Amino acid sequence: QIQLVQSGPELKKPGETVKISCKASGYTFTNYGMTWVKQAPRKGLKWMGWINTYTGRPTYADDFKGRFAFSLETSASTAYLQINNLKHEDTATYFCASLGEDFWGQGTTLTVSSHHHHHH
Amino acid sequence: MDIVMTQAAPSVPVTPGESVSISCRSTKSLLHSNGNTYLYWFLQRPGQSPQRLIYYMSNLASGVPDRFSGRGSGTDFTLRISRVEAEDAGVYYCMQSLEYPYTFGGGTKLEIKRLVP
Ligand code: NA
Repeated sequence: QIQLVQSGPELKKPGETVKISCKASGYTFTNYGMTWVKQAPRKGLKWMGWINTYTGRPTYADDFKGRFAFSLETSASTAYLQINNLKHEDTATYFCASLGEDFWGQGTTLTVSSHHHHHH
Repeated sequence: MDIVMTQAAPSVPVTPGESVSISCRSTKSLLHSNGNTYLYWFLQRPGQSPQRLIYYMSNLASGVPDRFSGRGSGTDFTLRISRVEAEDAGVYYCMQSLEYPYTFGGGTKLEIKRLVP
């Protein structure tokens, strides 16, 4: 019935930019928000914020204000997360969720690596 | 000011078929004037997305079995699992959605104890 599908893993060098997608299917996209969650190694789950898919208005946690951007392509039922000027500490798996409905994407693992960024 | 969510321990031990409790505290009451209490429990197993177990503090999500339950008042919350099975191993997290930003507790790893042959 319902599926959130995220873009594949990313391996990056410090200072680069990444943009992750989350495509929603099987419900009316604009009826429900999209939340972004950061899952660390050694820092559990962090709520990054959410975006109103009907109005486009984003709400960010303070810790994610600056380098992080939530956006939409509503005709494609797609929400995007862009992370600028990557830091080692951005290494994580990022999830999209429609949290009220408990729909979850599969996660996108982001690895920021000074010396292994070339393996993919 | 952010609501801080705290879990009492980073892991708790249990043996198969026995019951366990996992605790969470908030710095502010999560009861809203509308009568709902804005507390979720999730489980995340390695390799999986988080999945919701409980919403509105005590209500089981669909598909979640009867051996899970939640209780609490205001700022103290407890999830119980009554007859633990292997599949229950994972990290359990509380989250508040009363006020922005939504906040998670630090998580509690459920660790199923077994003897070394
Ligand atoms: Na606040």
